[PDB]
Amino acid sequence: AAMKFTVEREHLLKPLQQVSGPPTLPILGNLLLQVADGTLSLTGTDLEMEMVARVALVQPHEPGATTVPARKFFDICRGLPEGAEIAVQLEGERMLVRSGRSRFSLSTLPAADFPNLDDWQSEVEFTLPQATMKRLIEATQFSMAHQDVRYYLNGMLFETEGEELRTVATDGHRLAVCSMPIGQSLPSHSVIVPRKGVIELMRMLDGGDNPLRVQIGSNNIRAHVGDFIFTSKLVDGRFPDYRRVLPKNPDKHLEAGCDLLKQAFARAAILSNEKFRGVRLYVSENQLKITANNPEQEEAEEILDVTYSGAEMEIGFNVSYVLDVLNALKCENVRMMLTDSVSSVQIEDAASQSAAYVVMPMRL
Amino acid sequence: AMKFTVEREHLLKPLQQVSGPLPTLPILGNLLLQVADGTLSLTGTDLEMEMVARVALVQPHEPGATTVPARKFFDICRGLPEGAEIAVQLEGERMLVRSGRSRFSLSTLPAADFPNLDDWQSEVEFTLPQATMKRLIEATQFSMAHQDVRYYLNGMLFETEGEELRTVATDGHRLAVCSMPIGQSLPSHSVIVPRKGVIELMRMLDGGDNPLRVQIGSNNIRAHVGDFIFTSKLVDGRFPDYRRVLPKNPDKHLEAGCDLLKQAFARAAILSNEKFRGVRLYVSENQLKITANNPEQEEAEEILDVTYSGAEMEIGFNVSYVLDVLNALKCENVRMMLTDSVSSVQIEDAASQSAAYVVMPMR
Amino acid sequence: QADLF
Amino acid sequence: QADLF
Ligand code: NA
Repeated sequence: AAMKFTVEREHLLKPLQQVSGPPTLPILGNLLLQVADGTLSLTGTDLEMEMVARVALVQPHEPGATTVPARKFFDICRGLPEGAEIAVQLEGERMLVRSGRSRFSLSTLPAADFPNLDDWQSEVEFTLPQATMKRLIEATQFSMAHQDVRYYLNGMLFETEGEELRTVATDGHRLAVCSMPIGQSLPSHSVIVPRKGVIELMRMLDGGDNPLRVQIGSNNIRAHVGDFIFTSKLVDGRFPDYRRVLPKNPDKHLEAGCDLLKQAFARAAILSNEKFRGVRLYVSENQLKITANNPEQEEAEEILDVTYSGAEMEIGFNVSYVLDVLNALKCENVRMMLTDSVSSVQIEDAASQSAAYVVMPMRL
Repeated sequence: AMKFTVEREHLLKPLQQVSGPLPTLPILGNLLLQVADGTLSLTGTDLEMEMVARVALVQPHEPGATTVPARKFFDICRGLPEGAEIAVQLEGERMLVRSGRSRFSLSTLPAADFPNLDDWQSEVEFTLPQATMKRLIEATQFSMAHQDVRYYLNGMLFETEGEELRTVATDGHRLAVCSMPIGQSLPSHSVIVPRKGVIELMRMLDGGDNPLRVQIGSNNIRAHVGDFIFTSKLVDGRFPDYRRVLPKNPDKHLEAGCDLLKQAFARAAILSNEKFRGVRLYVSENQLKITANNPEQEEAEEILDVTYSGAEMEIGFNVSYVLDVLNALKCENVRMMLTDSVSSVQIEDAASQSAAYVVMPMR
Repeated sequence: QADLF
Repeated sequence: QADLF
């Protein structure tokens, strides 16, 4: 009610942008603003997740709290000139924003009505560089399901075991797995982070040198990075046993230049069925032939020089799944591990086993 | 039948340009390909407009024509490596595209079924630089009516008078007019270019030094730029006269920095009504006060230093109409010409009368 | 909103 | 399209 603060525009922008990340209830469209002991806290929530930003206050201030429309407040702050001093105070049930000769009066909702996230205890904690969390997410995110009825597939598995953190994502047709050493002995734990949580967690990594502190409870996950705290509910489901689906002992190995392979699959794709995306691979001695056809009886054929010595074989794949893997890999050469035409194929960088991709074929 | 080999880079931009007008019938999704006397012609159409590109053939070729899916053929050519030689021939009802060890067989529709645009005679012709046509379109395009029942306002007026070419766009509330000298005496002529024609005409200007050749008939417009020919049907209606809405003898003049004015209207806009966008302007001696309020009793107030000596006045405007003008102008200072609160206002660059913007106020 | 014509 | 599981 007596909440007062003055802060430079540039010290508000990134915090305002981060908290607006997570309606039906009017208060969920607001940001909770709190002034307490030299800090301004900003909180945004969708009930499933919340983002809290802390801004140090070097200019005079008075304690208190309020809720203000998020988009309107951010747009005012963003719309002000570079270097503007933003003076904020309450006057009745209105929030007053003043800068230069610009005055704004915004509607408020009491701070006491802002939804608090349910208290929980962390069961596993670890610290990680931001780049490690970024690599784990980026290497696997494209493999998560898109609004699948097996709801546990729409998120990403976060699994700790020994000194390692691993991410796993699948849609039941293709899978991605990334394992990274974290240098801290961890209890064995597995949780599913929802799609929106993964996006928010990725969006919070500024690409700087501040480490990420992760706390995982039974039904919640918390990530602290610099002056930001992101909390998300976990997906209440059981992830499939992905260990079962990695080819254990493949008898066929193919190696090819990533760029040439990606370009050939990209051109073949043009003439694949628009909904089904099926392409045929014919593997023979040091050769890969890629074919595609559609209901219009149009046909594409690509012939490439590869490294391959095994038995001749034909295998069908959804070309979008193959292209997704080739675009996720950023290496000179790729290696493909195969058994037969009705079994999964493993794809990986020919010089790194950090990330593995498993694609189930299509019936030809 | 039709045969040609062409380097990828000689086909890319032509393929991109002809896919522009691009269906009700499957043939409209195709490009017409024709080989005749050292040239490959490529044509794309939506029945209202067409884009033709001509590509010189230096490698052996055989005459003929076919139609091929536009997006598929372009995507194949784009997808091939830089410097690829693209060999094309027909085999039955299929078009065969070969490059390196990449082979494509595309479905065809007969060239004889491709829709031809009706023959017409030009009544007015002129040449102008591409940058002049770009400036004329960009200065006025945002003011065109968005799917109005007065179909004639959905397009852009192209008017030749004396040695000048002018573009006019309006929605009945706000208007834009741009005039540019062309250095050729022209007959007085006015035509309405449809929205899609204006977009295609703008998309065809590569930003190079090749001049644009314009031909205007009674119901069609043609623009020639290098090896591209764009043709569009004209809107068959009568456009109103911009002269009638220009403020007659403005007694009030305001001058202000464009950026400061745009930023103040942008901030005020946040708290303006979401549907109505109403803002209030209070003009007084060397001062502009902008205010906005919405149904939830929220209020914004912006006070600015401007150049103004006239009588004090309050005037209401749709803030999106004002912001559209300020974003179209790319100048340091703007000038606003006014009479009263119930009459149009003229806005323009304080140092150029080439573009004028007329905005009707709100009660 | 006022009309131009 | 075949299933992993
Ligand atoms: Na009047």
